[PDB]
Amino acid sequence: RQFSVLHKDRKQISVGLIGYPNVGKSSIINALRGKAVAKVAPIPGETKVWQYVTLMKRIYLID
Amino acid sequence: ETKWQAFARRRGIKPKTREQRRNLQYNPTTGQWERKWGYKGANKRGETDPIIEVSAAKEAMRPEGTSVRGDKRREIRARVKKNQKQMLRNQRIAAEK
Amino acid sequence: GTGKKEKNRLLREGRTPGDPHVKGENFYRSAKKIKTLNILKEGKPIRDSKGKIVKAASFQSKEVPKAVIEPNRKWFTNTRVISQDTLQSFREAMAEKQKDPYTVLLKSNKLPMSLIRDGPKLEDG
Amino acid sequence: PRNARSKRALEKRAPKIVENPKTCLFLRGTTCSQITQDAMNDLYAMRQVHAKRFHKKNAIHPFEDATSLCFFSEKNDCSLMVFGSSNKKRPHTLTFVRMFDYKVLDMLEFYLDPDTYRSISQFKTSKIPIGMRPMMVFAGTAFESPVPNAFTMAKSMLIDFFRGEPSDKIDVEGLRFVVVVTADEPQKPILRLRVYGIRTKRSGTRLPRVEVEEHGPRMDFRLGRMREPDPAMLKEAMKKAKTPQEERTKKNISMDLLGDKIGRIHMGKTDLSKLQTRKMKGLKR
Amino acid sequence: MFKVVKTGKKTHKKGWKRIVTKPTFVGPDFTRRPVKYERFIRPMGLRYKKANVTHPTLNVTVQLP
RNA sequence: GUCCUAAGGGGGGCUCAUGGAGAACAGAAAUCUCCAGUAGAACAAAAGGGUAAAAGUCCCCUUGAUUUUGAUUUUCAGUGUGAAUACAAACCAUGAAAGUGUGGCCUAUCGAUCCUUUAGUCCCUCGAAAUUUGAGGCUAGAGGUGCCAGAAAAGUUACCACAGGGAUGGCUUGUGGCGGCCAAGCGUUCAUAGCGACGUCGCUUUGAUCCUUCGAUGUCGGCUCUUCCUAUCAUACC
RNA sequence: AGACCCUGUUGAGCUUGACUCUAGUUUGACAUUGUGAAAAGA
RNA sequence: AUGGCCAGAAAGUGGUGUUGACGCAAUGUGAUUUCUGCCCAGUGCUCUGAAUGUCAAAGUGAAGAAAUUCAACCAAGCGCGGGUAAACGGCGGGAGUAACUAUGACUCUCUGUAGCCAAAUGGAUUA
RNA sequence: GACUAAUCGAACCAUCUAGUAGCUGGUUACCGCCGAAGUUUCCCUCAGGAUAGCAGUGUCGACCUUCAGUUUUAUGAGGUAA
Ligand SMILES: Nc1nc2c(ncn2[C@@H]2O[C@H](COP(=O)(O)OP(=O)(O)OP(=O)(O)O)[C@@H](O)[C@H]2O)c(=O)[nH]1
Ligand SMILES: [Mg+2]
Ligand SMILES: [Mg+2]
Repeated sequence: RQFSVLHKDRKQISVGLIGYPNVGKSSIINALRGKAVAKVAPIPGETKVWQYVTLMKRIYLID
Repeated sequence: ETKWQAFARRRGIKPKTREQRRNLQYNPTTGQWERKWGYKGANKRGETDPIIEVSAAKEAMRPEGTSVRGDKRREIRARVKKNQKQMLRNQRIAAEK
Repeated sequence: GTGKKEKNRLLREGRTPGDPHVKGENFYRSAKKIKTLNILKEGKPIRDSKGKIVKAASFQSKEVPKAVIEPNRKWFTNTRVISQDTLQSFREAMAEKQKDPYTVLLKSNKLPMSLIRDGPKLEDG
Repeated sequence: PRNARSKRALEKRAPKIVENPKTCLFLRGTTCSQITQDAMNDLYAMRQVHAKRFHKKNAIHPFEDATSLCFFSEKNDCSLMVFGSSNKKRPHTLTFVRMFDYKVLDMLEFYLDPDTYRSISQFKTSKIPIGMRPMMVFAGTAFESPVPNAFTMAKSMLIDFFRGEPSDKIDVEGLRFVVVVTADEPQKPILRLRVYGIRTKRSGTRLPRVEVEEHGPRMDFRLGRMREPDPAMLKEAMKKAKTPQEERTKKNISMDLLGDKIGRIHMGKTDLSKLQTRKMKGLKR
Repeated sequence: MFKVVKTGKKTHKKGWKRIVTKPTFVGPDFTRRPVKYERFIRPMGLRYKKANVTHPTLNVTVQLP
């Protein structure tokens, strides 16, 4: 929300999640949304493609 | 706000850029650069040309004494008169406000 | 009430009569929203009965424009100039610079960075 | 405004965010004594660059009607007026009149003491260069009254008169003339206007020793009739416009020393006390 | 300059996107528009930041930003 | 109906309308000379004190017709290297200089065979007759989108259906681009300009670093099996 | 004579402050609706 | 129950209903375990709370010889002004004040190699 | 969007009905005399129009006047070679 306020001039901000396999990027996105919006599995490489999830009006999350 | 400014604010009409509103254009047929308006502008193209094509019906409907060489100046005078009436209306409205 | 018709909505919202409208305007759709959603529906050319394109699609105009540059005095002047005092102030500022993790960069200032940043080490040079 | 010159004059007389230096109009009534004319000449000499002078007789009583003053402000674009008068009740009067929007903002009368008035030419010293703004010193207890009065308005008009042109920098050689106005609370108090030249002398210290020498003119006034501004006009005159180069401070937005725009993010205190760890099988004895 | 980028899982595909086929300059502090609202596509492999500039008088070629 | 290297800006020089006296045509009124001429002329505004070695009028220079930068002001931006805008700075023009000055002004659109409105008393008709209101026809006028009315009939079908129409090439290969120089030669030799192979010169780590992989609209395969080309990896010879 | 693409004065199904309607609902008036009193007035 | 939900062209018409809130009807979610990011009040939900501001039909008053015209009056809904399922939705915090109520506005600064606490467990890594 | 007699995003039967199509397919003996054309001009375009021009049958008028995608003469443009 603070980053969105700092970029209030733009229409929205994109927040992309990076890291090692099986660290919990899709789990973090699902937790922030409060709903299972991204696929989650304990095996590495469950997420294979980039995915947009609209968290709020001006916050997008990129898995 | 004038009538145009209010209408543009309602319709989302964006102001033209300074590069877009320049009094300069490239004429392909002559291969030269010329002005759109003003002295020797594109709005008065052919008033000094040696030969002008004239339609027979247009010449028949043309009043006596007038020629084809002043039609563009007539149209400019009409447009200037309309723009002047509109800006006088805007100034009167702003004076009442 | 007044009525759920579009004209009744226009008089209820008090828009100045005689104004043009974009096709598809309603209570849920403004002109900007209709343009945004019609962008997604763009991309189809207009064709005749034989499939020949009579009107090209958006940004596929196929006509060659006259790519010419006008003579202008602005092309031969310096667009950006900087003074020695300003350069010295920027050098002192960059020497004074300290990194803070809780600050973010929102807009970079267009500066002649090669004349401001310090030189490399003499061993490397 | 058909011509470019008339357009330039209209744009100069147009209202602006930062204003032009105010112009002072020096004019006299039908009766004006020689002492009053000499005082007007001295004030014009103090303010040559931003003043205009009338030379005819004007049958105007400023406290009865000021329509002609408003007309003169309209025509000459003058925001200060020094009006000279002479009468049996008031022998030598200088009426300081300040405009706002080509209408009279406020007015104040000064009565001259004739036996003590000294012109600039009667002092045999070096004089001020043309265009140099003199510094100002206001002394006494009459200027800090809690209620706005005639002395406070006289101070405001004298500041606006000897203000000159604003400047963010000044040469150290342009600190050589001072104008001192002295007035005390109390039978009528006397406002004394003096001008001095400044000499600097070595004192064995980095700060120089300032010595004064009288420059002229020597004026003694008694404050007279008083026209206070309208309240709404006073707030409209005391509205302060904002320069476009003066930025508005945005929350958590700043500019660093290199001109980069910097945002501030705030994390907050890390409170992990209420986090319950996972109760694994290996963590149980 | 622009080529149609077709999107959709049907046989009939939406064609509103365009891609610039010539090198582009995007400038500093560039963040790409999101894919739902990105009509014009300027690929990263075609973005240039420096150029070999020749001075006609000095007869010197320098790579400049 | 014509004419203009446009307006504007800067600098320099001169003084105007008018009156008197004079000069072949020239005679109230042509042109020229002197004297007197606070502007009584011209240029702008609407002074109750605008301008006289000028703000008037002629010469010289620019005419580049709307410059660049900005983390700043206001507004806007599904095309966010931001755009318009205000302000500031730089640039520019002129001048010996002090300085001066510019880097725009505006506006929704549509009808004129249209809309609104007025008059006809001695105009005609209301069909059984007359009068008074009213309505229609015809004629003559006035104004011009502030007070001349009005200008709001959307999508989707991957659930589908019908009537039809369709499904560059004797190209390519092994050697970069831009800019300058040299250059045998081609030309030229009342102009000494212009092309130019062969080349060359500038931009694109002391055997390193490995902590900079830079976007599917375009789609390939696998099996079995036959043949062809050489631009030959191997075997053969040099 | 499948599928796919393109065209139509295209047909049909579905949706929505698209247009005109309408079932239903709500509100007002009139008739069904008669008989007396007690006051306030014109 | 002089009720709701329906059906019927209508009906002295039918169903729920041989029914009566532990019921009937309509929704969303979908065992158990877990579970309700923080705060409101813009859209919407509902308040007979004052108004006639919009205000049809019928009715009332005036002008004319009438056709006709003009005026008040004018229900519901809308509008205005209040509380919310606070559902949708918007909302980076925390302090002050000069505003004084909505909207404020103007400054300041903000980053245990296995524990504690909760009625054995701390789970959704659910048999 | 499944089923409702092999028929279902609206069953079957008969009628209005020979519904409509600008789209598709087809359109039946012989010989003779002529015989074509693609911005010429105007209109808001595509899902557009007329219109000029070129043609065939009849006639009529004194089928009277004659005219002509040609040259020459003279004068223009091209004064351009020479
Ligand atoms: N205990 C515990 N487990 C977690 C947490 N976050 C994620 N996990 C587990 O870690 C696993 C891997 O994370 P993912 O959801 O697959 O996300 P990821 O890191 O992007 O993995 P990939 O999609 O394969 O790249 C998940 O199955 C979760 O069960 C956590 O905070 N605590
Ligand atoms: Mg995983
Ligand atoms: Mg993942």
